[PDB]
Amino acid sequence: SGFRKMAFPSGKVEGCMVQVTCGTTTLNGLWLDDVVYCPRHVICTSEDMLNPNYEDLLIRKSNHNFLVQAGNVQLRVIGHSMQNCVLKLKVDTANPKTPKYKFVRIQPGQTFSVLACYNGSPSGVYQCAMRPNFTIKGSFLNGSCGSVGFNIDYDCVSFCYMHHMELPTGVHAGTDLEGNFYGPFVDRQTAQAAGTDTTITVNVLAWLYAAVINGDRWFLNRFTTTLNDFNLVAMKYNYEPLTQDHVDILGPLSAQTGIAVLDMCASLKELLQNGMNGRTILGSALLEDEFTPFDVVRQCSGVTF
Amino acid sequence: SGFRKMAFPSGKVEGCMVQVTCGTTTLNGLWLDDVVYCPRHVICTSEDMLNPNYEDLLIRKSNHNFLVQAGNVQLRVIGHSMQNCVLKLKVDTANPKTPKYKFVRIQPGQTFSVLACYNGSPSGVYQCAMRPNFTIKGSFLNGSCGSVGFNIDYDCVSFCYMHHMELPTGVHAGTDLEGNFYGPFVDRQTAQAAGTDTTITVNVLAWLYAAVINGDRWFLNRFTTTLNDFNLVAMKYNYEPLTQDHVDILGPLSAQTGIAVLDMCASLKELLQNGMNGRTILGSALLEDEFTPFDVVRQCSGVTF
Ligand SMILES: *C(=O)[C@H](C[C@@H]1CCNC1=O)NC(=O)[C@H](CC(C)C)NC(=O)[C@@H](NC(=O)C(F)(F)F)C(C)(C)C
Ligand SMILES: *C(=O)[C@H](C[C@@H]1CCNC1=O)NC(=O)[C@H](CC(C)C)NC(=O)[C@@H](NC(=O)C(F)(F)F)C(C)(C)C
Repeated sequence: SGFRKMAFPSGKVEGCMVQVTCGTTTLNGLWLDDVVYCPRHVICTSEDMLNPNYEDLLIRKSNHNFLVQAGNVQLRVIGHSMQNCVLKLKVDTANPKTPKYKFVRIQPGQTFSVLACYNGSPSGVYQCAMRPNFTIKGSFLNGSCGSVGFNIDYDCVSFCYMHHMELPTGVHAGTDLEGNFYGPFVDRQTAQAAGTDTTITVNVLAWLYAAVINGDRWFLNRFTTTLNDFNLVAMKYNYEPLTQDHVDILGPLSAQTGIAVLDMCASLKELLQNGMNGRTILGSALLEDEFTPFDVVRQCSGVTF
Repeated sequence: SGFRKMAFPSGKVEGCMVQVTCGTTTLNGLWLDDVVYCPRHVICTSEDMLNPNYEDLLIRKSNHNFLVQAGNVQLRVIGHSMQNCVLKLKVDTANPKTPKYKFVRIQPGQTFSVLACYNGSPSGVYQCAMRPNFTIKGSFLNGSCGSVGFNIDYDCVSFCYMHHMELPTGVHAGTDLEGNFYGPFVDRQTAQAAGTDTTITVNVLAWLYAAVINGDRWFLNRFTTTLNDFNLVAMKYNYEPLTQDHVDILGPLSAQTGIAVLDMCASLKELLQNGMNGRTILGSALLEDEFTPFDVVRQCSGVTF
């Protein structure tokens, strides 16, 4: 037992991280087969970054201007193209460590692990959620761009995020591996703000189920509620509406514990209306919304990769 | 910016995990050079585990009774011995993925990453602290034993923990890689309790420094205090005493922010006496003590491996 914020093992992703330098700017790249993927602002100088015209900047660069290194070894670039906000650097060597992989665009509320890297080398791994406002609450410094977020299923790495920037409240924004941003954000240094966030209701419920599995049961009351009535209260506290789809996804946890989803909703409704009166749930004094229902099942059933 | 609970990249440790089966019991092993390290209770049946005599149980086993698998590949065992609470299985093949490594016994208050595995395969990675009562707050299920905790320095993996058991409050206990338990615990299934824990004061202070680096500054007051006076208040709230050694270790963070350690202690003293009045620090409603001063510097300065 016990319940922790767990990241995926990072080994399969570690074997794909490279360093990309163009002129004076250096960031991380993702090396899969014979293509290196990296953020397109590697071709900017500091002054370019206020309002860059990337198509123009890139037309002035050739293959040899891109210095790609895997550890010590330099990889020779033999082609390049721009896909939305990412660079695709074709190299003369296929990465022998390339895992079975896919590129996915995740949905708000879904979690992934970030492998934070600098100069092509990994610094740490941590679990993140795509927030409803299309940011993530990460930990990123200068040079971290090109770091990627991922999920693993069996042997397959689903890449879903590549890091590009940091927004005014210390939140972070990026793209899928096709270079399309999550959210209304653009890769230029002008004033940009995240929209107001909301709490991921389905994930809070999953986490309450995780607490019951671990024997933290004080918050369960004797009531039930309708889906419509619960959502009326969730609205007032800045929680996303709960859908039948969400209810269906909580099915396995509900069946395992014998607590109907709407009974759990009744208990959550009380927590929202009454607070926690100084108590904790799974060690936390606030309700946690960065565990999906799958995350809870993976961790409480020991799914391996 | 941003501050997250960060684990070390797990790739170097992933390459060493194997599955060890003896009779009907299966758990994880650590394969370094031509030796597999695993918990000694792999040789017990369920009934043995109430009060096992391991020296007796092991005298009745030979090399071939140990089935060691690295992925699909079975490794042939050519020797075996018991060192305290661990088994040392000599195999006829040296692990080609063996990283540069050391075996360390960490101190209470120090952090490490756990790579949780089942059947020799990794399930997740998370950061842990050795508590003052010599437990860790982990997430472990049946079959997780043999999972290891580690730190990385440059290229060197310092292994410091191997998992053995779970104590009544959902806390976990284990050994160093020499088979010696952290704490007064024994690997047998009889009633055992952790002693009362305490809060790691030096780590809370490090985390408050991390908050200032990230611009969360509301809790800084205008006061200072003596080391003796602070520790008088820490005692009453179940915090470890702060030593000059701890003060010296907070030096880099103090110098970086320009806040003397004893000024920080004054602010911590107020938090303890007054609470947080509904506010959060770095997103947390409770004070966090599982970040060492090094952890804060690594993450805020982007140390890579
Ligand atoms: C790439 O390594 C960095 C990662 C940043 C640095 C601080 N923490 C991070 O997550 N990305 C940038 O420096 C990025 C380059 C642009 C060309 C996209 N710029 C920013 O993140 C800036 N943000 C903005 O201007 C804002 F988000 F629009 F507000 C700052 C001001 C440098 C953070
Ligand atoms: C090895 O895979 C497991 C890991 C356990 C299982 C539940 N979560 C874990 O961390 N270790 C054991 O099953 C262990 C075997 C003994 C021979 C050491 N036994 C225990 O952890 C038991 N604990 C105790 O009897 C106690 F800690 F002394 F109280 C339980 C009751 C199975 C947890």
